Amino acid sequence: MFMINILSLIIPILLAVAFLTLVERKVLGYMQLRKGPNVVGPYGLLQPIADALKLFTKEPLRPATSSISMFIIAPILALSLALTMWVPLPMPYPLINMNLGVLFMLAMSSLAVYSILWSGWASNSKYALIGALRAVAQTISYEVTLAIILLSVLLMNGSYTLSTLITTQEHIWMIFTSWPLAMMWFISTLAETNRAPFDLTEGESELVSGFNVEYAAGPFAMFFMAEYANIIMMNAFTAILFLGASHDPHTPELYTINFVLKTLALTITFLWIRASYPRFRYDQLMHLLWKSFLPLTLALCMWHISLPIMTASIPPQS
Amino acid sequence: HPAAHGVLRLVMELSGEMVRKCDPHIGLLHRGTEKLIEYKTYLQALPYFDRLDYVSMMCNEQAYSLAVEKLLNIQPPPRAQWIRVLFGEITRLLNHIMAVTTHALDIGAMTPFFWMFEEREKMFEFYERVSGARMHAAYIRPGGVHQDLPLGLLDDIYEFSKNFSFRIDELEEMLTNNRIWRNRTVDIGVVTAEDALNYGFSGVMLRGSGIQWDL
Amino acid sequence: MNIMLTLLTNVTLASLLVLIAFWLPQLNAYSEKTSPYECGFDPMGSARLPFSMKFFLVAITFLLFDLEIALLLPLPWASQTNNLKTMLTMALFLLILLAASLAYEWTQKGLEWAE
Amino acid sequence: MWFEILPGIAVMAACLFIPGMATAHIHKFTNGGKEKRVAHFSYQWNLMERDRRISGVNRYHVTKGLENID
Amino acid sequence: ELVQVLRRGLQQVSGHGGLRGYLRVLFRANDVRVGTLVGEDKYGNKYYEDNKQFFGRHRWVIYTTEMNGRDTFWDVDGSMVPPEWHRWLHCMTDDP
Amino acid sequence: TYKFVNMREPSMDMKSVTDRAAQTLLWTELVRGLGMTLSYLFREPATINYPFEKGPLSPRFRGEHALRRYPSGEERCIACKLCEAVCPAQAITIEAEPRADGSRRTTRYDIDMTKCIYCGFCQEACPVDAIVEGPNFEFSTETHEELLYNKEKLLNNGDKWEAEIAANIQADYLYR
Amino acid sequence: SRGEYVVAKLDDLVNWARRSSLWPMTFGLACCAVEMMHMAAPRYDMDRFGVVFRASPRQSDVMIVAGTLTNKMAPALRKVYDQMPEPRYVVSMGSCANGGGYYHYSYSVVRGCDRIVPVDIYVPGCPPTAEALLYGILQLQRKIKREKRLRIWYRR
Amino acid sequence: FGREDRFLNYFASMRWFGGVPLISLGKETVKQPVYIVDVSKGIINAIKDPDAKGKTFAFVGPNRYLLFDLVQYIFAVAYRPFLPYPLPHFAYRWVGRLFEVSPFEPWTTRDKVERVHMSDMTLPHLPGLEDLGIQATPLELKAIEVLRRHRTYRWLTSEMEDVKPAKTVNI
Ligand SMILES: CCCCCCCCCCCCCCCCC[C@@H](O)O[C@H](CO[C@H](O)CCCCCCCCCCCCCCC)COP(=O)(O)OCC[N+](C)(C)C
Ligand SMILES: CCCCCCCCCCCCCCCCC[C@@H](O)O[C@H](CO[C@H](O)CCCCCCCCCCCCCCC)COP(=O)(O)OCC[N+](C)(C)C
Ligand SMILES: CCCCCCCC/C=C\CCCCCCCC(=O)O[C@H](COC(=O)CCCCCCC/C=C/CCCCCCCC)COP(=O)(O)OCCN
Ligand SMILES: COC1=C(OC)C(=O)C(CC=C(C)C)=C(C)C1=O
Ligand SMILES: COC1=C(OC)C(=O)C(CC=C(C)C)=C(C)C1=O
Ligand code: SF4
Ligand code: SF4
Ligand code: SF4
Repeated sequence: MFMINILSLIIPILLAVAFLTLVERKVLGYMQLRKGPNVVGPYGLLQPIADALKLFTKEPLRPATSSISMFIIAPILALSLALTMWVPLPMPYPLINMNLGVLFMLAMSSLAVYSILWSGWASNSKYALIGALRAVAQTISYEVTLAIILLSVLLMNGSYTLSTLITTQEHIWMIFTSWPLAMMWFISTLAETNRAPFDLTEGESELVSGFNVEYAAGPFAMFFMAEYANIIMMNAFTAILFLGASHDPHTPELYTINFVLKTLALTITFLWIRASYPRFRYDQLMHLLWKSFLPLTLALCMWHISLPIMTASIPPQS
Repeated sequence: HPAAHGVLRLVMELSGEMVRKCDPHIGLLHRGTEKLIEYKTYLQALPYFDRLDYVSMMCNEQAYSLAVEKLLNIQPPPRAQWIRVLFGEITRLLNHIMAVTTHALDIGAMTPFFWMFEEREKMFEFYERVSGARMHAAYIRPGGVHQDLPLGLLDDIYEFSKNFSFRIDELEEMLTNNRIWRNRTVDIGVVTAEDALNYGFSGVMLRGSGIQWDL
Repeated sequence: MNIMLTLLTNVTLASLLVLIAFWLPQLNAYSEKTSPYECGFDPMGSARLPFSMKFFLVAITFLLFDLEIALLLPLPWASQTNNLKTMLTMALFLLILLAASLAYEWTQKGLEWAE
Repeated sequence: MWFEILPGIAVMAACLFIPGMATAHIHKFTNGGKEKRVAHFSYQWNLMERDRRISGVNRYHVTKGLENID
Repeated sequence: ELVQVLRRGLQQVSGHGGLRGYLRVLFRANDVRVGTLVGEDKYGNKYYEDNKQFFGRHRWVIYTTEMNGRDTFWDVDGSMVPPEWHRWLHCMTDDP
Repeated sequence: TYKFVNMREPSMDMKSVTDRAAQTLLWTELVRGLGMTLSYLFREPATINYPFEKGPLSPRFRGEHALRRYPSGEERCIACKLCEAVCPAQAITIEAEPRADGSRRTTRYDIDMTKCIYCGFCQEACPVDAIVEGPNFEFSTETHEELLYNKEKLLNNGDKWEAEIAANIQADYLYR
Repeated sequence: SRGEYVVAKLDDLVNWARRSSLWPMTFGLACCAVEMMHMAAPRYDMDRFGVVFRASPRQSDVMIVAGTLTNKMAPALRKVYDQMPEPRYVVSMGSCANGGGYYHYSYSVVRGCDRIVPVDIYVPGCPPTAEALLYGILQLQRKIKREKRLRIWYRR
Repeated sequence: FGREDRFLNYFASMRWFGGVPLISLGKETVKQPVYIVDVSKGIINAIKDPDAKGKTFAFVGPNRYLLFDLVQYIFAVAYRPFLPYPLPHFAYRWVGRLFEVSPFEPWTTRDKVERVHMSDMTLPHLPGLEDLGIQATPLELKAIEVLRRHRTYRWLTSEMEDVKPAKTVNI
């Protein structure tokens, strides 16, 4: 019965990723005065299936100079980690109920960077290497401030349990209490998912295909699926953390509908942002995250430690 | 390479991502045009100037025609010269759309390219209506122009021109005041006026350094 | 047990996708096809040569700033103590010390990348 | 169209609906229809273990009320 | 005015001869606009115009399902247009 | 006459300084760019439904070449070789001899379409409107040899496209 | 036979997937690449057919030779053709790539890219219009609809 | 033998398993392989030779090798560890039969095993390559162009004159 739950989680997520590819193409097309996919299937509804079937029937290449073991391990790690980061999300009930869900997401996301690191190194080509060192720099840029923002926001939750976030925001969204932290968190999640304007690792104009330039076919497809699953997962985490849906214990379907709508809106905002802006230089991302975000985050952390004590508004569950 | 702007083998020397030396290797599109011109008549050599700078065709035709007219000691009729200047300015608009939108695309802004290439398409329609070819018309000739305008072309040119400023405004709203665009462009590739003059620069590459020159 | 089963399932699915990707299609490998990509020309040196790090000093600072995150994570539980005056003094002491270290490195040009 | 983007969004929404609803229904089906117990601490786990022992069918969910105390 | 748009969609469905013709024109041409019939070829191609559309979409052709020897229910191309309708369709003249 | 593009100076009063601080901290210009993209999202796209819809052309358009006839069916070409002389790509090859009835006609008229630059010089040079560039542009092939036209292919193209070629010529010959 | 029916259906499915998802290399040489960009422009929107440019050769399915191929360039073009995983297709666009064109008699120009790589479709013109390149792409799609790989394997 | 050959390539494929199974350890098999370009040139010359109408030719290489030495040289040029172990004829035949059931191109067959462990005949009464103007190319000058693909990254740049040609049982 638990395996049925695992499958009912992981298969719909892959289908959502497949159709998010089409939705992104159509949103970008219509923001660019064109249409996007509308031929293969009514309204391009069969385009993701054609893409997947073309990729998995295409020859996979193992580079002559590459390390083969790491070259094959990296996409497996990427996809499995992207699938695993979904299990503690309460929708309104989680698949795996943890005391410290937030720390689990933190650790698994910080493990996910080694997929890019090891694929870029194991390709044994120059553009892949440049992509990998850009990944190193990006993680160094965003990690500390991301963690401090999470701590500051959760100081009103009372714990690290994700389900407590539903009862914390029973009356008001957490975005009305910490909107500067919400802004910094949104930019941090854009940087954490290698999304425009922070899509430095791929670096398409600058680095051809970057870290995954050597990759082709099915192995290449796995990287794409992992990235888009990460997009959806991070936006769902943001929706749970800042726009809290109201949960009726006798009707969880209403909560599920509302939460799915909110995360879809955040994902569409990601696509909008990609369509609207140019790319950062990767030293400029580090300067932004270390000279503007970090001091404000430290000050707001001090403020959010002090405020519940001053106002006698400390949450329960020591 | 997507950012190589065609066929360029730019051999680069780097310490980390810093650039120590740039060594542009060219000739990947050297087709031996000048010898071929030496094997043709003056009318036969004219279409080569279309394919020299394939973003500004009629301007190249105009330069070659002016040179041949100077060597012939003849003068084009006034209507031909007005048509030439009109289509030269249309060509300048085409070239500047290409330059700005592809620069933005390299830097990472993809949308203005799509917005402005529709205007490029309409101007290609003007090219084809006057000559039958969208980009290598060969309309401007040493004695003037090949054919007169069709009876309803000026109206459509006016209709395009009365609306193009809003498209420019939308592009400007996307780029000019964006802090990411300014971070990627301000203080990048600074060149002094004297160095620009000595290195043989021309056009915007002189005007951006304050030199008040325009042919 | 449930988390172990989830990890096993996800890793198995990814491995099966790799296996299908490598055994289903027709393979035609020859030396030119598998050579390294450098935009159509052969690379000069090796990709295993040393690659300079211009932000090396910030990377070391990341190691120290990361450990102060571990010191600040227990703060939600620390807010439940009876002596809230000692805890609040110590939480601010740690955060002020962390801001002072950023201010020191910033003013000594430690955040600027090497050229 | 712009309303032709909607079918893909609807398909994605239907796909994303499945995990939460499936988890809720599977939790209800394997816990007597009453919202699977949460045990974040040892006291709740002890309560669950005690319930399992007195049920007589080795299941924590079956509940013995006032009819089990004669 | 949303109801006006929805009713316009329902009359688009009805104007293609019902659901069967609507789906045929949606899967063959990926377009369900209804225009005014200008004429028909001897090969079976039909030609439509709708002057309310912008320049480029105001004329179109629904290709025949059978030309000289091949089944063209799915496989169509611009070279199946005869020269006279070729001149009309590419807007080189105003007269069909 | 000249103008400056980047020679302005910002105001230093409290009102404008706070305005710029709010721009820095609340991302107003980025919101404006997002708004422009949102505005474009709700416009009608410029895409046409090819091949059911076609792009607009004109009577002067230069397409695939053809050889024409007089209304009686006699060929127009008289083997003057002006088109061969003027062709900037040397794509035309011609041979000729007196026909069995004494007419001046060709025995070879070849156009290498992979040499042709589609400049239209040949149809300007022709004194009898025998060689033209017709309106067809959809004639891609699967082999290289199918694009080396001989006289039979060009005459077949003329017979195939005359109904449109004559109308196109009627619409432009007064500009020529 | 049952096996013939099964292989015919599988061949149909694979061919449909291949032709509906055609990713060309981001690769252009000369004048013809401007018309390629105009084919990617909103009016024609090649992306609506499933055609998407990708920069890396390992992630590309079609190579469009758009412009003159010179002798200095030919080894690079061959090299990025070799690094395309199979199946792969080549489209020759423009007179220069078809047979040399205006520069056919030059000392530094390859007289047609088909001396260096095998070509599936030839698109005529100098340059071909974006509509003509779209016609050639759809012709390549129709050609991919016609291949019989699994049927021929079964007949072996 | 050549770049697309089923000879040198076939031996290279065996390394994945671990050891190289050889009947009688390959000490009773003699091979005389010939380069592909030599064969193609010989065919072209036989077309243009008016004297070769009803003739019968034998195209063989300049050297004869024991199978053990040939496989050892192949593994040395590819810089792979060579692990030869003797397998009885029946056992090898059984293995060959199992591979044959592949609906695709089989990795090996019973017939392939038979032909691999069969000595090359000597037919000195037939004309050869040298009677068509061809000087046969030795394996030691063309092995690298076939086996450099089978090396790891560590040995990819090793040159041709590094791998110490094998011993030939000639005369
Ligand atoms: C989404 C994830 C879950 C999906 C669930 C399904 C997972 C499927 C498992 C993954 C593999 C899928 C690949 C399917 C194609 C078959 C590949 C391989 O297994 O077949 C051949 C395996 O056969 C071997 O070559 C030898 C034949 C069998 C070996 C004998 C071993 C002893 C078994 C006993 C057989 C006796 C009868 C069996 C019935 C009892 C390999 O041939 P090869 O050409 O290299 O590889 C390329 C395949 N091509 C041709 C299609 C391109
Ligand atoms: C279980 C997971 C692994 C397998 C995944 C399989 C995914 C499901 C398959 C998706 C089926 C949809 C494909 C068919 C849609 C084509 C629509 C129609 O148009 O196709 C026509 C005919 O289609 C083809 O002739 C046949 C396509 C399908 C072939 C048989 C279906 C086989 C399904 C079996 C699935 C089992 C997978 C294998 C499991 C191991 C040809 O028209 P087309 O050229 O496009 O369009 C012309 C363009 N116009 C219209 C604008 C003018
Ligand atoms: C009564 C007690 C209350 C205590 C005080 C509380 C009020 C505090 C008010 C101030 C809060 C401001 C928070 C803003 C944090 C960042 C501000 C900032 O300055 O960052 C910018 C940079 O920020 C950015 O530009 C973002 C870059 C990435 C942009 C990507 C797209 C933009 C996002 C679209 C909308 C996002 C919506 C966020 C929330 C989503 C919902 C969660 C600085 O960069 P520069 O202008 O170059 O100057 C620095 C050196 N002088
Ligand atoms: C106008 O300048 C040019 C480019 O920059 C926009 C190109 O990218 C390219 C080629 C690369 C793309 C894929 C068209 C060419 C040929 C070119 O001329
Ligand atoms: C937005 O996607 C596109 C690209 O990726 C960045 C391109 O490179 C190109 C080719 C033009 C550049 C300058 C190479 C086009 C046309 C395009 O649409
Ligand atoms: S159009 Fe120009 S290049 Fe082509 S055949 Fe005529 S004259 Fe020659
Ligand atoms: S086609 Fe015209 S110009 Fe050419 S040879 Fe014939 S008559 Fe003369
Ligand atoms: S065929 Fe014509 S348009 Fe194309 S690259 Fe050559 S000269 Fe330029």
